[PDB]
Amino acid sequence: KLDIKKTFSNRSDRVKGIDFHPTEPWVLTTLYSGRVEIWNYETQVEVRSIQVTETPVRAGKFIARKNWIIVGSDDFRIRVFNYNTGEKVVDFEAHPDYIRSIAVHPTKPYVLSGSDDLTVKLWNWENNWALEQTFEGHEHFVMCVAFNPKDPSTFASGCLDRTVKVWSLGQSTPNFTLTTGQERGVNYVDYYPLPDKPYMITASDDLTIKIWDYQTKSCVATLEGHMSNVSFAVFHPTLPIIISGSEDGTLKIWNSSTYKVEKTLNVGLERSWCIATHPTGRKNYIASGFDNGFTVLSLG
Amino acid sequence: IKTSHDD
Repeated sequence: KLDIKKTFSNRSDRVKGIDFHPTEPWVLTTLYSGRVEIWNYETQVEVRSIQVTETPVRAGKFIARKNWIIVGSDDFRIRVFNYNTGEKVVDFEAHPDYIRSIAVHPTKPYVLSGSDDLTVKLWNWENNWALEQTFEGHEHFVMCVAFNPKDPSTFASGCLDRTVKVWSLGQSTPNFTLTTGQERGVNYVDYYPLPDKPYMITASDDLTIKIWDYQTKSCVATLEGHMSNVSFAVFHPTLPIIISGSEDGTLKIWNSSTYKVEKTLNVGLERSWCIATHPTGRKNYIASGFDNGFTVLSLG
Repeated sequence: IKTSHDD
């Protein structure tokens, strides 16, 4: 089964955000230099690239049903571009501080942004990008936001305050706050996508990855072996693996039942910052962004 | 001032 092949890797300035298009063979990268790139990874030619700002662009996602990309940067701004025409759809100050993470609701016209200003904000693109809600409660930088794909009326925020908070749209306090015991904070949070386990996963500067049952709040497992900050850890949408990446320069693939490491990849691009998985498992593609560029891998 | 996680 596991048969990793290097589909396309290119050098660039540090890749902070990365995302797959669901129906075109494209990957978006958002760089520390303010540039973003959309690559066709099958032909190895750029679809479109934009010098968005001079500040780091830490977050970026496709919104394929609108033909957009949405990005967020340290100059405080969210910007949306039509990837077919290059048109800048909107450009607004979202937070008075860095933007760490953006999530897009799977069906509704909502975007979440998580920020160093201690908040998550919800924006509605059918209401002229209005701020519809600010979720307050975290006490340090909000590093990651993610909808629960099985119930996207709720979402998780991971924060340097050592907690994950799970919230309901339209309600002002968390449904619960998860004390992770990851004392250097939480850099990333992700949901297992399938209905048989109510699992979430967190990654930390404390070198650990933890699996949580979000119904009981118990820690199911702690995955150890990275040697520097763990930037992300995710469940794959079709394969029984977890994929993590670290400032130690490695990606790690772990068995999602036994929680034992299956493969460590020394990609050769220095520190790893971000991850994406092809949302339908096409060619088992994954992509990760690093200090010195990105790589698109086929797992099988 | 950015207290941490500037990279």
